[PDB]
Amino acid sequence: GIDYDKLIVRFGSSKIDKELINRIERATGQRPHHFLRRGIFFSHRDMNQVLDAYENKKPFYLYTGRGPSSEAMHVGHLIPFIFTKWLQDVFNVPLVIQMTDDEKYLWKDLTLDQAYGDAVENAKDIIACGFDINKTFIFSDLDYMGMSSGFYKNVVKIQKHVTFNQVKGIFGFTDSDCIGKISFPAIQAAPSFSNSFPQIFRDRTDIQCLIPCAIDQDPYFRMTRDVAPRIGYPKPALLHSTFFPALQGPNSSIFLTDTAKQIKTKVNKHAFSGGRDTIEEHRQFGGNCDVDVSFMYLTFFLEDDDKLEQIRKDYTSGAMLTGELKKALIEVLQPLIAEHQARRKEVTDEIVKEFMTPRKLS
Amino acid sequence: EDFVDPWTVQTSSAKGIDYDKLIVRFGSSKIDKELINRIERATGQRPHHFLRRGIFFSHRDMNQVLDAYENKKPFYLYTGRGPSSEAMHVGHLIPFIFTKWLQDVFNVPLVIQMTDDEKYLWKDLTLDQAYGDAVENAKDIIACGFDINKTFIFSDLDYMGMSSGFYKNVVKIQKHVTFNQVKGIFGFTDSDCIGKISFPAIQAAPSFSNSFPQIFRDRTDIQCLIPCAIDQDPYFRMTRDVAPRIGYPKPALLHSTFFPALQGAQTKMSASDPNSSIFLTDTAKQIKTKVNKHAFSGGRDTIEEHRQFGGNCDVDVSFMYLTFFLEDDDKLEQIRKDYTSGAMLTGELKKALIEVLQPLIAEHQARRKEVTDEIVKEFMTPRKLSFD
Ligand SMILES: Nc1ncnc2c1ncn2[C@@H]1O[C@H](COP(=O)(O)OC(=O)[C@@H](N)Cc2c[nH]c3ccccc23)[C@@H](O)[C@H]1O
Repeated sequence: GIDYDKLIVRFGSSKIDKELINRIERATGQRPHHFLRRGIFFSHRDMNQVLDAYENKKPFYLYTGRGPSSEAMHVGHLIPFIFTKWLQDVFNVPLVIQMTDDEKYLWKDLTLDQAYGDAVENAKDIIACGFDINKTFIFSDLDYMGMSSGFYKNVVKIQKHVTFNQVKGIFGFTDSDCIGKISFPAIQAAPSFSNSFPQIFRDRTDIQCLIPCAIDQDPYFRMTRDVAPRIGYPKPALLHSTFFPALQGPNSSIFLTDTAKQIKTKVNKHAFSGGRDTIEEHRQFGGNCDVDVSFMYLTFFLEDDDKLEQIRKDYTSGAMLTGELKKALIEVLQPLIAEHQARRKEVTDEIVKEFMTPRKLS
Repeated sequence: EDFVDPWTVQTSSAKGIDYDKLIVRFGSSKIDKELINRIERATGQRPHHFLRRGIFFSHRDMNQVLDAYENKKPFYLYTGRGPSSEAMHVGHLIPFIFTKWLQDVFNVPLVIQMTDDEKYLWKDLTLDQAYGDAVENAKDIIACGFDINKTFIFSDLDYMGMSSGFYKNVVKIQKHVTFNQVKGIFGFTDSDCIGKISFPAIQAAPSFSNSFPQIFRDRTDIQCLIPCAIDQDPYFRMTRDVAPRIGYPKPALLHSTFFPALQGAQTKMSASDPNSSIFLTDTAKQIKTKVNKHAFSGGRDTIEEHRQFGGNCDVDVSFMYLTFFLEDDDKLEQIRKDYTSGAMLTGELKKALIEVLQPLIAEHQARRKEVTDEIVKEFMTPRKLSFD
């Protein structure tokens, strides 16, 4: 029992209600994604503003990012992108994806070239998620900073309105930290304003931003929202989601690089079970879907609501065993991961380059 | 002890800051005769008076610059200025005159940084206001006669967004300097904006050749020489320790003393002060007026006294100004000896100075008028220079 209602108030966000979900549905003319109608993406901030702009034929855009990783990207990392891809499709709005290679360089043991390299590679995985090349700008901080007539200006503006004491509290920086880490929050914030991308929005500063993110990141995004009116820009809207369960609750998680046999082995051997120790005692008391990692993953990926609920009931009653549940998950992940690998393999250096080239979108 | 940093120059001494002593504190090298000669031979020209008179008395690795030069290996100059709305006085000319001379005798490329972003961060203006001041000051800079074909003047706000190498070097430098370190060097506090805290990386960046691909392609081995009053040393003592950590050569330095304030050599000429400066905008009348009515005097209070005791050149601002702008050495020594003897009276010894400063300020004001927008724009345009 995690409890997210104690978080909506802890941060001051606005819990998304069955009422808000309906306006989205009416505005998009499509059934709400399962993350919504399942509470994956529960809370938000200013979502109604976005709809106001949209319904009244006024465009808005999406912003999300990732810290280029030299390591593997697991299924958990897909949640944000899947939702953003959906938002992008149903609203048909531009999307900018920031690869914070400068950030990784500042925090990890990498040369500037290696950081950039990890960014271009992670870019393939992101493109693999299926984003439309005609309305998605994926950019490396290291590359785009030197080719934007608006980005650095916004960074300087933000840097002037944020003090060390403020970032010390929000991010825990110390006196021993390099000056690059200390001013980085401005780089991460700048993408929230439309005129940071002249090639896409030009001089416009009204096209509001929408940022899908994790609930426990709301404090960080508060900095950006607080600086917005201070420098004359609309605050970016937010859509919060729950956390992704850890495997145990190496084999730390299921990476998008694992094979069918690897997935199978990870689940059946490491997926934390909320079921009983013996098959006799399990049918006796049932399983706990609340803490059963295997079922939790199903809530994220299994798209059939009925098929999902049926599993919850059976596992809870004790009818379905753990190994059987694990088989239900493995049969959903293998094709998930499999398809990702296929799409990624078809992403050429040409395609990557086009996604990462500042240009007019549609 | 004296106090000099990128923002303030204070001393309880009339004879000004104690150089040869600041050389130790800052840990630098004295420019000796041997070096002066080496520069004469390498350039086939007479050493500028700043060197001849000890105006530029300190250096860092000038010998490495010469080693390279004498071996057909290029090098470039870098200096800059924080744009202002009304500033830009005579004292400012010192590093720009010397830089211009270095550019002409060595015939090397030069980049000049206008820190409009620094001003935007430390002042209370808008981006457009900061950039505006950058352009205006560019006119004054160009007026010193820098060769358009070998000089790149750039606004940080503008160049940062159009350089495939500037920002990457900012980031590199940023990783190798701690808040703690910038606290000790520049005295920043936890209350300052993050922009101020990381700014030192932006001023260090021009010290490296690949920050300017349009000029040096992708070469990282082009030695850099930074002529600057010694008040800009902090930025570069920091930059020098960082250089090898990011695989670049350390920038060389040539330190100039401070142009005394009208009221006295206790501070450097500062536009931030009421009437301690002779601005490059002052009319011929304002110049003589400020010299007579404000230029501190080292000559006895009265003529009788002056005749018997003489005058102190070490503290007379008028004479100090002459060591900077009176080109003729013998004439300078004659004025020195006569003022020291009493033969010459404080009585418009200032006249001599006024005869020097008036044409000086006038020549600049004139050349400044010739600065067209097509001109400023060409200077501030990233482009290949007259080299390879
Ligand atoms: N009273 C004085 N007497 C003699 N020289 C003086 C006096 N006051 C100023 N200077 C010199 O003038 C140059 C510009 O000063 P700034 O304060 O604009 O300079 C600034 O505020 C820097 N952030 C701009 C900068 C960027 N890169 C550089 C590289 C070298 C030197 C300067 C820069 C400087 O060379 C300075 O030493």
